[PDB]
Amino acid sequence: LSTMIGKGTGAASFDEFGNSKYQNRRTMSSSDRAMMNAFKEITTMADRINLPRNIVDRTNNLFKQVYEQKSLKGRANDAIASACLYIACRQEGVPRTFKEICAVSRISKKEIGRCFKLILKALETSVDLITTGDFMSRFCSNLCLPKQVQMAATHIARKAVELDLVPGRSPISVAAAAIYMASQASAEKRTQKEIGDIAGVADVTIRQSYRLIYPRAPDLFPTDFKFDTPVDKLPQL
Amino acid sequence: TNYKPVANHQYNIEYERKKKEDGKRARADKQHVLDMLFSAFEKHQYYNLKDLVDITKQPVVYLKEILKEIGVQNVKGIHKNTWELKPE
Amino acid sequence: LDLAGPLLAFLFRGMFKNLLKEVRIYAQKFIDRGKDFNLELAIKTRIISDGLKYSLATGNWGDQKKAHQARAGVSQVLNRLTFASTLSHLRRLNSPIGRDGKLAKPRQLHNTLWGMVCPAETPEGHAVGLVKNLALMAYISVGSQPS
Amino acid sequence: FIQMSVQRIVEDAPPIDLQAPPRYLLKFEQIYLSKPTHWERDGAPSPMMPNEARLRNLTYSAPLYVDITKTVIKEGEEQLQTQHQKTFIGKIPIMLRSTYCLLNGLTDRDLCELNECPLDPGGYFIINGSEKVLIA
Amino acid sequence: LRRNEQNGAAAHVIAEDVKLLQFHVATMVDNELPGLPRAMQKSGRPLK
Amino acid sequence: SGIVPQLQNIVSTVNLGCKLDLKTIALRARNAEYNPKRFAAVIMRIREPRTTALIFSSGKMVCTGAKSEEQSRLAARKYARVVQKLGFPAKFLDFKIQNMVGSCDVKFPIRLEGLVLTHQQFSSYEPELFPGLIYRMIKPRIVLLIFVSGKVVLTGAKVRAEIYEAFENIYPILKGFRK
Amino acid sequence: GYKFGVLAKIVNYMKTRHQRGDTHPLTLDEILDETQHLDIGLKQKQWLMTEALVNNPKIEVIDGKYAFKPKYNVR
Amino acid sequence: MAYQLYRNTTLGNSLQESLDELIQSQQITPQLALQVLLQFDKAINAALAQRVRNRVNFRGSLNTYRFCDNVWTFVLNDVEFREVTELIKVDKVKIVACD
Amino acid sequence: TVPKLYRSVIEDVINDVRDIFLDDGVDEQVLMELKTLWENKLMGQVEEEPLNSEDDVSDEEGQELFDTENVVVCQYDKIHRSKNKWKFHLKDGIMNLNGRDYIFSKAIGDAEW
Repeated sequence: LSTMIGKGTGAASFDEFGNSKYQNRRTMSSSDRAMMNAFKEITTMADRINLPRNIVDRTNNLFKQVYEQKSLKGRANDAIASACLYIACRQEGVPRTFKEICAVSRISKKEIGRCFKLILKALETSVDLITTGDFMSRFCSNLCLPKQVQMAATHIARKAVELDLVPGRSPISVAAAAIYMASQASAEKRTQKEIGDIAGVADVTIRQSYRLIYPRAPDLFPTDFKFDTPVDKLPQL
Repeated sequence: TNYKPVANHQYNIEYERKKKEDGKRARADKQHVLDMLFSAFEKHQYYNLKDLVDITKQPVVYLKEILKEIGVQNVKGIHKNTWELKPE
Repeated sequence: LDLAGPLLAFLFRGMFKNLLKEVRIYAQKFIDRGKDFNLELAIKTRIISDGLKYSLATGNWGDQKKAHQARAGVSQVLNRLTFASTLSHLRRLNSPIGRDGKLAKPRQLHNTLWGMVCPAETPEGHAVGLVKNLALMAYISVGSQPS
Repeated sequence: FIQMSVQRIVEDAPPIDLQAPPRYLLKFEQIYLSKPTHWERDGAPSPMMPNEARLRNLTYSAPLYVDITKTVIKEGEEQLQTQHQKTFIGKIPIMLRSTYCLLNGLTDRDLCELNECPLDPGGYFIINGSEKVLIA
Repeated sequence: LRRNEQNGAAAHVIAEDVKLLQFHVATMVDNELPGLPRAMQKSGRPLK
Repeated sequence: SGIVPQLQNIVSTVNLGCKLDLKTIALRARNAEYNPKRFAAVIMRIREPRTTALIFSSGKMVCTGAKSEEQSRLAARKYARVVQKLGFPAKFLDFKIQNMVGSCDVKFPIRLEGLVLTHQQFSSYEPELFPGLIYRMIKPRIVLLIFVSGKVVLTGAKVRAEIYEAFENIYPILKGFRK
Repeated sequence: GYKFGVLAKIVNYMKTRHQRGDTHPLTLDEILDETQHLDIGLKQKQWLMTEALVNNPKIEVIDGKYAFKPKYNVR
Repeated sequence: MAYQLYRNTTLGNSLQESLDELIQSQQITPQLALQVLLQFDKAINAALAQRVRNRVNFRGSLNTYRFCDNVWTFVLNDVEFREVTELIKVDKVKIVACD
Repeated sequence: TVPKLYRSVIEDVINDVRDIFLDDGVDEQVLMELKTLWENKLMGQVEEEPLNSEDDVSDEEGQELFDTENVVVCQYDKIHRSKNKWKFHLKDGIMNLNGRDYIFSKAIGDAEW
C-alpha cells in the first residue's frame, strides 16, 4: 500500500527550472507489477468479447494461483492470461473456443492450448468436456437466428452426438453443421462461410460434418419444427 | 463481424514465417568474424553492441566472447558504456 | 448552459485521444519489432466505455485520476419522489459559483431571468439562488455551424 | 452529441502515423451506433430494455463502432490499403427516449408492453441501474 | 535511504531520497503545506 | 487381451566419446546434411536400418526410427563407424534407448467422452486441440493416445516391457467404454 | 572502411605468434604477409610504423624491428 | 569472390582452359585470369535469370544427398527429364544446388 | 537455340570485362585473342568398443570422385522431403546431359530414397 504525490501548486513545489522537485517513484514490486499488467490484459480481452466481470474475477484468481505456483514461469504472461481466461469460461459453464479466445488475444491458438494444459496440471484441476449445446446460444445469436432455429440446431447436434453420427468430430464442427442444417431448414438461411466465420470453423469442416448428419436429417430435427424448406429438399453436399 | 475466431493472427504467421525463413544466426569461425569485426571498426571508431551484432550477424554470446578477448568496454556517462573495437 | 451534449462531447474528446494514444503506443511496439500489428488488438474499448460510465456513475466530471480538478455534482440520481419532482430535476440549472462560497449577487434574482428561469423555484439554504430551474417554455439552443 | 459531436471528434482526430522503413497510417472514417445491447454470460447479444437495466443494475449503453482505414507504405513504391469496417471502440450510455433509444418512436401502447411509463419524459441515463440526470 | 548509505550511492541520489523523506515526514503531520504538492490516496484524494 | 503393441519408433542416444567437426562430416558423409542456421547438429540417414541419426559436435549422437531394440543399436553402431571411417576416434559408449513408440488397435470404437469422465485424473480429452484422448499412466510412465477409431499409440517407454504392461492396463479400461 | 582495421589483425597475429614462443621481432612487411594485408595502403604503412607500433604498450622496438613485450607482462 | 557455380561446366572449363594458354605465353598475368572468371560468373548468372523463360520437369530415384554451407549435392539414379516438347532419359545425374 | 544463347553470353562477358581490362592497364588486344581460343576449344559383444565386428557397411566412394556422368548445377528455391520422397523447387540453372547443354527456368523434381 502506497501514496502518490500530488501535483505541485506553488513555486516552492517546482525546481529551479520548471520540473517539479517532488516526483512520483515506481515502488511497485516486479511480481506485483507483472501481475497488475496481467489483470489489465485480462480485462482488455474480456471486454473485446463482452465477458461478464464475474468471469474476469475467476480469470484473475486463476492467474494469481498460476503466477504464484510458477510452473508456467517460462511461458509469456499474456499466454497464461489468455489460457486462464479460456479456463474461466469453461469453469463458469460458458466455454469459449480457443479460436475465439485467440481472436481477442495477440497469443496464437497453439500457445493458448499449451498453456491451458499446463495450468490444469499446475492447478490440479479439471474442466468439464464441452458439448455442442455450449455454443448454440452464442453462435445462433451472432448469426441472428430465431429461437426456433436455435432450438432445432441444439436438438440436431445433441441428437447427432447421441446417435454417434459424428464420431471424433470436434463439438464446434458438429454445432456449426447442426446450425447450417437448421438454418437451411428455416426461412433464415445462412451460408457455410457465414456460419464458419462466427463458429471459427472452415466451411470444408462444416461440409464434412454436415454430410455425416444429412442422411438422418428427419430424425435429428425436432418433431414440432415448421420446415420452411422440406427436409427432403435440404441441401445435399 | 469483429474479433472473429482465428487460430493465429495474420501478422503473427507472417512474422513466424519470416523468422523461420531467416533462421537462427549461425556461429561462424573466429577468424572470419575477427576479419569482419575489424572491417566494421574501419567505418566507425565507436560501435554499439546491439548495432554491432547486425553487422557481424553472429550470436550475441559468441560475439561477446570473441569481442571480450580483444575488445574492451569504455564507460561513457553521456549515454552508457559501449564496446571498443581497438585491442588497446 | 452546458447540457449533456456539450458535457459528453468534452469527455469523449479526451477518451478518444486516449484511445488513439494507446493505439499509437500498442502499434509502436509491434512496428518497432518489425512485425505488423492487429488493429483490433490495438484498440482498448475500456477507455471510452468505462470513462463515460464513471463520469455519469459518480458525477465527478473529468478523469478519475484527476478528480482534484473534476467538477462535481454534474450527474445526480434522478429524483422519483414525485412526477413534478422528477420533471424539475430534469430542468434544473447549476450556477458556476461553488456552494461553499457565499456571494449575494450570484444568488440574486437577476432581471434577465424573466421568461428563461423560474423566479420562485430555488432551494432554501446554502444553495439559494445558485440552483435554478428552466421556465416553462424556456429552451436552450443546441448550437449549429455558423458557416 | 451522438449525431454530430461524436462524428466530428472522430473526424477531427489527426490520422495516426507510425514510422519505425514501413510507414503505417490509420484514419477513422465513419461512426456507427447500434441499439442498447446486453450480452448474456454465454455471449449472446440481446436488446437491453430500460426496465431490465434498472432491475439488473445494468448500464444503458449502445455499442460504438468506427470505420478505420489502414494504409501501409513499405518504401517499395507499393501502397496497401485495408479498411476495418465497424470496429468496436466502446459503448456510449444512451439517454432514455432519445433518437438512439429503444423507446424512441414507440407509441404509448408499445411503451406499456415494455413496462415503461408513457408519461416518463426520459432525458436521463441508467448507469448500473441508477437513473442519472446531467444537471445543466 | 539506509541501503543507499550502506551501498555508498551517489550524493545526489541520497539527496533526492532525503528530499522525499522530508516530504513524507512533513506531510505525515501536515498535508496542507502551502505551495507544495499534496499526498494523494492513489485515487486523487489527499491524505488526512 | 490377445493384442500386443508393435513398436513404431525407438529413440536411442549414444556418446561417441570424442568431439567432432560438423562441417567436415557433412562434406565427406554420404547422406549427412548440416544446416547450422536451422539446427546445430548433423542429420544422417541410412536406408537399410531405415533410421535417422543426429550427430553433435560434442560427440553425442541420437538415433531414431528403429523398429526394434536390436535395430536401434545396430543402426547406431553403423553411424559411429561412418564417423570413425572419416578419421575420428568414434566409439560406442553408454548406448541407451531413450524412447519407444508403439501403436496398436483394439478393434472396436471407443467412447472417449465416457473414458475421460471416469479417468479425469489421468485422461485429457480436448477435441479443439487434438482429436485423440491423451492418457497419462502413472505406474508405468507411459502416455497413451486413444482414438475413437480404436487406434492406441504408446510412447515414452524406456523398455518394451512398459509398452506391453501399459497396454495390458488400459485394455480392460477401454473394454469398459466399448462403443 | 579503411585506415583503422588492418592494425587489429596485425596485433592479433602478433599476439598469437608470441604465444607460439616466437619472441624474435618481426618487420612490418613480414607481419603483413601472414595477415593477408599485402594490399595495405601506403599511408597506412607509415601510420603503423610511426604511431601504432610505438604508442601501444605491447609493442617493443628492438633493433628497428618490433617484438612483443612479455617483460612488462607478469610471466 | 562470387557464387562460382558454372566454372565446373563445359562453358566454364573452356574459359579456364583458354586463360591457361595465354598464361603459358605470358600474354596475361595470373591476376587478370582470375578477374576474367569473376566477371564471367556475374554475366552468366544474370544471363540465365533474365533470358531463360522455359519450365522443365523431371522424375527419378535419389541415391545420395548432402548439404553444407547452403550447397546440395543430390545424386539421382534413373532420372527421366520430361518436357512438354521432348523427353530425355539418363541413367544417373548429380544435381548441385546453391543459394 | 542454345548456341544463340551462348553467343549472347559472349557479348555480355566481353562487355563486362572491358572496364576491368582498362583498370589494370592491359591492352585491349588480349580480349580479342581470348575469344578466338575460347570459341575453338568448345567446338554377445559385452565389450562394445571395437566396431570392426561390422564390415562392408558402405558403398563405393568413387561416385563423387569421378563426376564423369551428367552433372546438373542450378539454384534451389525450396527443397522439401516427407519421409520417403525428395521434392525440388529448382529455379533457373544449367544442365550437362550427354554433353548437350540444357537450360531451364522452373524445374520440378520428385525422387525416391
